[PDB]
Amino acid sequence: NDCIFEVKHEGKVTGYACLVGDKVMKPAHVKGTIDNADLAKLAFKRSSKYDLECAQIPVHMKSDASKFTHEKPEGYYNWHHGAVQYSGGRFTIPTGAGKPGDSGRPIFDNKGRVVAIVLGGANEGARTALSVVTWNKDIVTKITPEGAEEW
Amino acid sequence: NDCIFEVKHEGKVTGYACLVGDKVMKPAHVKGTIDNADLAKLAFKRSSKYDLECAQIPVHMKSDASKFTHEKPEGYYNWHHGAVQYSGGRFTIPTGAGKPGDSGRPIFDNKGRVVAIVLGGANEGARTALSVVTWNKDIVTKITPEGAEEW
Repeated sequence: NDCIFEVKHEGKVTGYACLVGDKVMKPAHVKGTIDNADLAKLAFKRSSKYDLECAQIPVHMKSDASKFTHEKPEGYYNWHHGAVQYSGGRFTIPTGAGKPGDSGRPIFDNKGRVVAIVLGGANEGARTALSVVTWNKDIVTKITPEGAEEW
Repeated sequence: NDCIFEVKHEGKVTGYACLVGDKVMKPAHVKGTIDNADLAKLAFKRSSKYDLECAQIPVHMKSDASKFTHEKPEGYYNWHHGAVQYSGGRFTIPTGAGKPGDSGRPIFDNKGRVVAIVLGGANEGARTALSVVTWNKDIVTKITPEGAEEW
């Protein structure tokens, strides 16, 4: 299950930066720098519309990069705090299961490949939706419910 | 499944060459010439776009050649050092199976036909990435990751 690699920033619960396929990626809104000197010296690219910051993974360590897919059938997917629901396109936690600091967590399917990265969410109890990024095979896209806040 | 035919260069650990379909194929970066004199006297074409060399198989020995396919689904594959895999659009092995001197080996599918040829790689323990040649529909191509070296 926990067959996973990621790293945090500046010695706080500053969210995570994640090795997906062939590149390191991170929320653009989370502060500081990576708590791994091997990745910290990389030259990151960024977008303030996807809220995404990214760099190529160095050749000597690509075994640590997680599998990825665009494929998102409806059902349930898994992250740091266990299962999360996906139906009507709203990645949803059944009440309160996350809070600020819960940034950058990948969402993995039932075959252990990444579909999305978490950024934040919007409270409506059992209907609590997530702000995320996910790739439509060629291109990254940002999902965001109305009334969200960042994590 | 040992239903394979090959030849080596200058009678030493100098890489390898294959009988595929109706043509010999060989790497361009390997030193010396083919061990078998009935192959070695033939006229060879070459390309630095693919690090590759080729010739027509003599009709008396064409019956000894291996079969091929363009197919590359995700999964596991056969070659002389074992443990070879295709995933994320990449061929891979664990490190111990591949090194300098082992270039020119064919990779076979689960039905015993060649899909690709090993030229070299970029090392890591669990998943070393490979430089290879392979056919797409009915045209040859080269695949090569970041930071690889020929063997």
